[PDB]
Amino acid sequence: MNKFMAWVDARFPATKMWEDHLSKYYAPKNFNFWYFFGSLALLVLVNQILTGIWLTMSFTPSAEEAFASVEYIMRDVDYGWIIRYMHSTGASAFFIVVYLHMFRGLLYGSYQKPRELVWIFGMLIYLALMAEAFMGYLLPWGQMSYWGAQVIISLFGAIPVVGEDLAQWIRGDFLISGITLNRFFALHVIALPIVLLGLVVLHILALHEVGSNNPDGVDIKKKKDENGVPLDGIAFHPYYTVKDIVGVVVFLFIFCTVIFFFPEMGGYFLEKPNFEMANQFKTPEHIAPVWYFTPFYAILRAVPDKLMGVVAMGAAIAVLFVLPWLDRSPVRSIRYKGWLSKLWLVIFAVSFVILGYYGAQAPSPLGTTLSRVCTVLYFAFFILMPFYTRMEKTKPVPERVTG
Amino acid sequence: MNKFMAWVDARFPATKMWEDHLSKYYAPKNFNFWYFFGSLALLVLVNQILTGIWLTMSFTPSAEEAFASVEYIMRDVDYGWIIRYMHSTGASAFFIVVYLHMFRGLLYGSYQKPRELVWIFGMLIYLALMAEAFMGYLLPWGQMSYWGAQVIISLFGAIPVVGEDLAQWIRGDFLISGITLNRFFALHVIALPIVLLGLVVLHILALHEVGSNNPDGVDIKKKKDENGVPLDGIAFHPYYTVKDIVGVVVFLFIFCTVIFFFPEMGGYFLEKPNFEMANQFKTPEHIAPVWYFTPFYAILRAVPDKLMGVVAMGAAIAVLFVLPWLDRSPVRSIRYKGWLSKLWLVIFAVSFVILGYYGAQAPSPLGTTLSRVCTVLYFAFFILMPFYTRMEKTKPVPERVTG
Amino acid sequence: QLDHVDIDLTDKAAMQDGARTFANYCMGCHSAKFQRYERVATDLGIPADLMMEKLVFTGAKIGDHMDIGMKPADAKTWFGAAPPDLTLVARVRGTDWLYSYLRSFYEDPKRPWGVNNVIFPNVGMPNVLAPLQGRQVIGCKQVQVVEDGKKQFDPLTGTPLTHEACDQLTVVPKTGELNEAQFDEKVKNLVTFLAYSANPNKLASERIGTYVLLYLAFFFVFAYLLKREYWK
Amino acid sequence: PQLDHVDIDLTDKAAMQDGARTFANYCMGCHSAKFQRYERVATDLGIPADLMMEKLVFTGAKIGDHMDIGMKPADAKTWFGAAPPDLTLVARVRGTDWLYSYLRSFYEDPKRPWGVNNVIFPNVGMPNVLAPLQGRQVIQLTVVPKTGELNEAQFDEKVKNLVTFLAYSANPNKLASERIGTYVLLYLAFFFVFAYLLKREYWK
Amino acid sequence: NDGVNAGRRRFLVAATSVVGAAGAVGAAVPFVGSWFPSAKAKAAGAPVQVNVGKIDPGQQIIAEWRGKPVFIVHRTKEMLDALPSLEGQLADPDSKASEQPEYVDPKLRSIKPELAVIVGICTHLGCSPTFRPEVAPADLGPDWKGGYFCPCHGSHYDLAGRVYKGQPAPLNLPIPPYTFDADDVITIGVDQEK
Amino acid sequence: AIAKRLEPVGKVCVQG
Ligand SMILES: COC1=C(OC)C(=O)C(C/C=C(\C)CC/C=C(\C)CC/C=C(\C)CC/C=C(\C)CC/C=C(\C)CC/C=C(\C)CC/C=C(/C)CC/C=C(\C)CC/C=C(\C)CCC=C(C)C)=C(C)C1=O
Ligand SMILES: COC1=C(OC)C(=O)C(C/C=C(\C)CC/C=C(\C)CC/C=C(\C)CC/C=C(\C)CC/C=C(\C)CC/C=C(\C)CC/C=C(/C)CC/C=C(\C)CC/C=C(\C)CCC=C(C)C)=C(C)C1=O
Ligand SMILES: COC[C@@H](CCO[C@H]1CC[C@@]2(C)C(=CC[C@H]3[C@@H]4C[C@@H]5O[C@]6(CC[C@@H](C)CO6)[C@@H](C)[C@@H]5[C@@]4(C)CC[C@@H]32)C1)CO[C@@H]1O[C@H](CO)[C@@H](O[C@H]2O[C@H](CO)[C@@H](O)[C@H](O)[C@H]2O)[C@H](O)[C@H]1O
Ligand code: HEC
Ligand code: HEC
Ligand code: HEM
Ligand code: HEM
Ligand code: HEM
Ligand code: HEM
Ligand code: FES
Repeated sequence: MNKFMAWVDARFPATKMWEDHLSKYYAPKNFNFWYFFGSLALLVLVNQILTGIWLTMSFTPSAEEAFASVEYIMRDVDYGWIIRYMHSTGASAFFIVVYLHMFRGLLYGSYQKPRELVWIFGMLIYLALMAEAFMGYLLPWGQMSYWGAQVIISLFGAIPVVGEDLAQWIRGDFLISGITLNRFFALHVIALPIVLLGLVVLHILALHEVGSNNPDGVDIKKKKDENGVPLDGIAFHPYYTVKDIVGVVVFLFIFCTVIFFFPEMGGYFLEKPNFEMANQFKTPEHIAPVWYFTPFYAILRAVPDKLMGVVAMGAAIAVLFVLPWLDRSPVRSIRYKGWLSKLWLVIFAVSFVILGYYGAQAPSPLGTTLSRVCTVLYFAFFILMPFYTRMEKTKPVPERVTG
Repeated sequence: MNKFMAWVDARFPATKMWEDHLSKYYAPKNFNFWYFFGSLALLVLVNQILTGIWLTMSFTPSAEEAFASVEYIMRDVDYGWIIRYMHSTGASAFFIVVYLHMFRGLLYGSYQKPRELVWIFGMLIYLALMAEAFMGYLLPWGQMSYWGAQVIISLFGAIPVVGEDLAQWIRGDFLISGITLNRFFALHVIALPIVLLGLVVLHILALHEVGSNNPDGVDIKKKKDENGVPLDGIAFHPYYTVKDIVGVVVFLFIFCTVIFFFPEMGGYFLEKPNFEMANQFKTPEHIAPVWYFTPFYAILRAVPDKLMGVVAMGAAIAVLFVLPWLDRSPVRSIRYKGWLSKLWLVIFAVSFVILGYYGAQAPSPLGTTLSRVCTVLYFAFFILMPFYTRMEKTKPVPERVTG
Repeated sequence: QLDHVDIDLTDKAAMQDGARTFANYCMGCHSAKFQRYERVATDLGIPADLMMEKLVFTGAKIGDHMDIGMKPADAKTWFGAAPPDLTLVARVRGTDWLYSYLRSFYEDPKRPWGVNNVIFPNVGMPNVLAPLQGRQVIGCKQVQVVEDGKKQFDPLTGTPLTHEACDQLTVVPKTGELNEAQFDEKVKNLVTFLAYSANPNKLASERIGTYVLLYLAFFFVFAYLLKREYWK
Repeated sequence: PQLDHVDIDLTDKAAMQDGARTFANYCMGCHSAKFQRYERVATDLGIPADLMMEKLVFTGAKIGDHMDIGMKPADAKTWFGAAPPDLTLVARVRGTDWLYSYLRSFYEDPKRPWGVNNVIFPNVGMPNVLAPLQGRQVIQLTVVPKTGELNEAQFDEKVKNLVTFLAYSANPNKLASERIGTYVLLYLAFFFVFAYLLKREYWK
Repeated sequence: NDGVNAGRRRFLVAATSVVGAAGAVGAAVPFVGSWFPSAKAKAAGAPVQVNVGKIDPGQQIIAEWRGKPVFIVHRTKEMLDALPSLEGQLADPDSKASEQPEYVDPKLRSIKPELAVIVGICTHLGCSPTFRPEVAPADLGPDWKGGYFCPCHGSHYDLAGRVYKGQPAPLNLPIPPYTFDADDVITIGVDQEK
Repeated sequence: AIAKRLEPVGKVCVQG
């Protein structure tokens, strides 16, 4: 209603926010498949929050009842199995969407100036997401849950001096137990969700401060019409809202297909050994991380030394933080970067996929050799970026976006 | 740093937000004792979130282990007793501070135009706080917890048709059980905390959009200096930040005194019968609500009809929502309202306190009579406001804040 | 090498036979404690009174979990390994693994219980289905001849062309109630019941997902039209 | 009913040790103290761990175990008509004065199932388990002469020590709570001085 | 953009909104449905056999039936004579609107007068009332003659479970379906033979 | 049909 909105606008900047962030907010008109994933990440975050709240209504964060409570959700709670599969598939889809989101950032140089803070907030979001997923995977209290948590927290025992004390303090016990379960449940259910929501708010605020990149890397703000609207810019609402609605429907089709027909996804979304209750005294023949942690695992497994392996795994994630300063390309989009940048992006994607693929299996000779090679290539994609972004010859960026 | 802040400001609205909300945001300079309580409510909310996160690391939301897990926090967890006392005394202090905040609003007409949205968001916050505190009080699973949950959930049973089905659906069971405990734990620990954070953000945003009232009720925006700064306005930072720091320290002194010397507060912060495990078959001989819920309970006890009593409590809470339109006074502050307004505000305060006091003890003849009289007076304070705010003669409002 | 089994979760009779086998030969040591008798009866189409009389031996109620008297610690002490809860074993190991495991027990005097398993070497489980299968040993028997996948059947009779092999599981004749096919069907019904127990929402999941996908295709049509239109 | 005031001293290690002995011998038969551990009771009462295990742990439990008992609540509720509640928090549920008056208010009442009634807790389901010590108390309450091991003063001291141990059990953090709160309040006054001075300086 | 086709845009927006709302309702179905009583809740309860021969005069015992407390009170004569004297202060003296077995006395609300079996849950907001058999307590007033006093909001019932007039409780305390297996043993949960 | 399918394995021979 007009009168109601006039009353609200005098007392709340509802129309001002709507016209500043969604309507009258002009994003580049050449967004493609790769720009669906921010809104899909928001959708998956909302899905995780809702389904997690509902799982918490029935979950018991104790080592004696966590697994039994999960089965109670799966069997006794009306549609509880649906909610649980939504949550597990949503964690896996969160990581799928976020990895494609980050790879969009890599493809189009969207981390470069002025979006360095956008990229840093996104990386903080990624760190929070990794912590959240790791702490959630302990909650089912299956064999994989318990033993993956055991190994991941023993990593903190690799710190030369305070490692063992720090690991014990994190666990809350002399081993992984119900104390660790309840602690990780509290962190996973409130603390990290709050941190993630705040980080997403900061991320979107920074983006809207500096504006979106586009596949061509063209700074659309340079060319504006007589009204001040960029020539290659269109209002986010309604055009990209409807585009994102279509993308959300497609994502939901895939998501529900997985939920209702292949919730385990061949044992990757729900690992088979995790359907066995945690046993402190019998460890699985081969313990592997959830797929979305597998690449870094491979890196850690590629280093013969334990402390250096932990350091390399940490740096594998930390180097993405400094990525905005490693890229010295005069252009943003890979479309106009030199052959070296395209080759190294291909190498990085292939190495990441291979590291994930070989970190999901028991060690093998070829697996170990390729994991070490891919660790080298993964770190070289970043370490050599400041050089091969300068050696290459870049194409001239068009004044107007293509399409 | 200057260079660092220049870098941030080109990528984030850091300095602009700081100078729009805290610095260069000119609040009336005549804030008194009654204006400490918004910042104190913020502090108590932060304390509740932090202490509740730490309690959730050791709490077991099951009927078998909730009470035992609370005692585990009190006895086995290092400093867990401190955190639990911070949490319980913080709930009590949250309601103390919020009631004083609402009473400031009543005194100085801070609900009046243009702050109707501020008041409505505050009332939504208060409803969320009532629900949050009730669901938290169910969590210890003491006798008080169980029987209060039973009574309050059966309140929904009062609805003539869908009442019993709605109460059963809210319970998740045919009686208050571990299902209800776990469900309310989920709502209390995530859902309502998220809702409360959002509502607090909306509340503060509305306040900053319309500006803050002052004890004199003088619209300081009418008179401005050549720089556009109100004559009676002072930057919120640093003056009111330091004033709120002093208020926070005084509040912390009282808070810690209660925590470390009187955590029970004579059984009004931690109720004595709640130290007994919940018994489905033994209702305590003195089954009374927490103090901050007593005034409404009294109202419900005053009405001799079940549905009418439930509706009376609901309306006792809901009338404060429409308060911004009940007050037809030409002046905001009670300092310049007529004798009728002052008398009726005194009557409302006395009636609220008397309802809370008699709602805190078992039914008595004088108690019942005074509860009924104070219920009538509480409702008349609102129903008669549109009349006695016009009958009364108001003193002229000064053009400048007095002090 | 596992043997494939085609498990029909819509077969109520097979699931009923599997539930009977589990309740008689398996619940002595193995619990199904994440699964209630009431839900098992409802999903298998067993009347509640019939479920009470025929499958509940522990004095539990219909709504009670399929708990057993054998404690995990006691059984770990007795057998050397705790018999795991079997509600989710179909998901933990898969149906093919279970089918091959329950048919791969063979006499092995070197072992604590006189038997070993091809699928689960040195397993701590006694061969509790020996009365049905009969004595199974690692001996010589006729196996179909295969040459680089060239599998020979009899063109006329359609039966395999076989040669002798001396490292094969052979059931000693006239040692068990059931022949090879009958024991195969018994194990198939048992594994079908275990597959149901691990994933009792499978059929309802498929139905609900079909409806969800139909709705999502409809909604996609509308959203795609609202997008392509409004992008002109 | 009218209660008798008792001054409970939670710093009296000897009194709390005597109360713990009385609780372990006369009260843990039917009542659990399952929310506290033998180890913590020993530490707070100054009892060596070996001495605690030898003298107060009768159930075969470890020092770090909760003070559980064999009598299950359901069986006890059937037998006595009411379940003997866990007494770890009874000093907070009832207060030390109520406990002191209750444990001394048992008198002989043949009409009752256990032959006793209580002034503080009429028609209570507790048998008078301290009758050997107090003696035969009959109705105003009077103890029949030469019927108990202890006189009125000695039994009052015994009940006072027991109630002191119960008060400690309900609130094992009270002494540490006061010690920490003293320093917290001192620091908060110190910080208040600085905050007030800063506010005064800025508001000039 | 050249001549946007309105109506088509309006129709598509409306249709997409309606279909999305239907999908939102469907996606809410799991969350709303999971709040109904689960299989854990639906365990139900079996009849409970209670020996009532040991109840002393003017005393009551609590029987756990289907998760609820049942007051089984051995009623002495004096309170039985007092009960008819209270019909003027009871909302439903004849139990016309309350829930009780068809075979119990409309006024005494029990199979036999000397024993009363009452579902001990207050009919207003549902708690077990406190048993107050005393005649004239100071707190309960001089007109009291024994009965039940709800400790939440002071609902008053007589010893037959009948609520007083103008209490928060609108109905008499429910009488469970029970029989007398023997002269001193009852069973709660099974109806009595006709 | 179901009852025959569900017959317990153990058969006990009883007097009379
Ligand atoms: C086989 O195996 C393997 C796998 O697995 C199967 C793997 O996957 C992997 C691969 C692994 C991965 C890549 C996964 C990675 C996953 C992770 C990153 C998970 C890591 C998660 C953890 C281990 C958690 C660790 C958490 C830590 C260390 C942080 C701890 C933080 C705390 C405890 C917070 C401390 C609390 C505080 C500070 C309290 C708050 C303080 C206050 C003062 C509150 C405020 C108080 C007041 C206001 C009062 C005082 C008042 C004041 C200040 C006065 C003035 C007043 C004012 C208010 C102004 C590997 C290698 C592996 O091999
Ligand atoms: C003595 O005793 C007494 C005391 O005690 C001791 C007392 O104190 C009192 C005094 C009493 C008081 C004063 C206490 C008062 C306290 C209270 C008021 C507390 C009351 C609390 C409760 C009982 C809780 C009640 C809760 C209720 C009824 C609300 C329930 C809400 C839910 C379950 C949430 C509903 C779930 C939904 C809808 C899920 C969300 C749905 C979605 C669709 C999510 C989104 C899904 C998708 C995106 C997928 C579909 C995709 C779409 C839409 C397509 C398009 C794509 C896009 C995304 C755009 C008395 C009288 C007393 O005498
Ligand atoms: C039956 O009246 C009760 C009192 C007088 C009753 O005063 C009234 C005082 C006012 C008040 C609080 C009352 C009702 C509705 C209340 C309103 C609803 C609306 O809601 C709001 C919000 C919602 C909006 C939609 C509308 O507006 C309001 C603005 C409105 C409102 C909240 C304002 C205030 C109203 C009670 C007289 O009590 C007698 O005394 C005994 C009572 O128990 C009974 O005696 C029997 O039972 C005893 C057991 O104890 C035995 O002693 C005896 O032996 C045995 O005979 C006897 O039957 C009974 O009459
Ligand atoms: C129906 C006759 C039965 C089926 C089907 C299964 N069991 Fe058992 N079982 C027993 C023990 C002591 C073990 C542990 C052995 C070890 O860990 O080495 C087992 C193990 C299994 C397994 C393996 C599950 C896994 O994840 O590895 C399966 C699939 C299994 N059992 C199925 C003991 C007993 C027992 C006591 C005499 C009985 C009666 C049964 N098992 C019956 C069955
Ligand atoms: C079995 C013979 C008992 C022994 C030995 C002791 N107590 Fe007991 N107690 C017992 C029962 C069956 C009950 C319930 C009575 C009822 O009608 O509800 C109790 C109760 C208490 C209480 C009351 C606590 C409360 O109501 O909240 C207290 C304070 C108590 N008992 C203390 C107590 C002490 C100090 C004992 C050793 C001296 C002791 N009990 C022994 C049964 C038995
Ligand atoms: C980024 C957001 C989140 C992610 C990525 C995430 C991830 C996960 C994962 C991977 C699991 C393991 C599930 C399994 O394999 O069985 C899990 C479990 C769980 N999560 Fe989270 N989660 C998120 C948010 C939340 C929130 C906000 C809550 C509650 C408010 C929550 C509650 C739970 C509960 C109760 C479980 C245990 C039940 C179960 O395992 O399904 N989660 N989570
Ligand atoms: C996990 C939850 C996340 C959410 C909800 C989220 C949300 C969004 C949204 C809605 C957008 C705008 C639309 C789009 O560009 O897709 C966006 C842009 C962006 N995001 Fe994310 N994001 C998340 C995580 C991340 C991560 C992990 C990174 C990188 C490490 C990242 C980096 C970026 C960048 C650089 C942009 C702007 C790039 C451009 O304009 O092309 N985000 N984010
Ligand atoms: C419970 C958490 C709450 C928080 C954290 C909060 C926060 C604040 C803050 C910081 C202020 C400005 C400083 C001050 O006035 O002290 C404020 C003002 C105000 N609050 Fe709230 N508030 C809360 C609840 C409420 C409630 C329950 C109400 C009313 C029902 C309310 C109504 C108002 C009004 C009317 C003002 C403007 C006062 C004026 O301008 O004079 N708030 N609030
Ligand atoms: C406005 C915010 C909140 C209020 C007013 C509040 C209030 C309460 C109250 C009154 C209790 C009963 C405590 C007792 O009587 O012992 C309680 C219990 C509890 N609360 Fe909350 N709460 C809030 C937020 C939270 C949050 C955000 C969490 C978790 C992140 C949380 C976790 C818990 C837990 C675990 C308990 C049970 C343990 C205990 O009783 O100490 N609370 N809450
Ligand atoms: S709860 Fe019984 S009178 Fe209100």
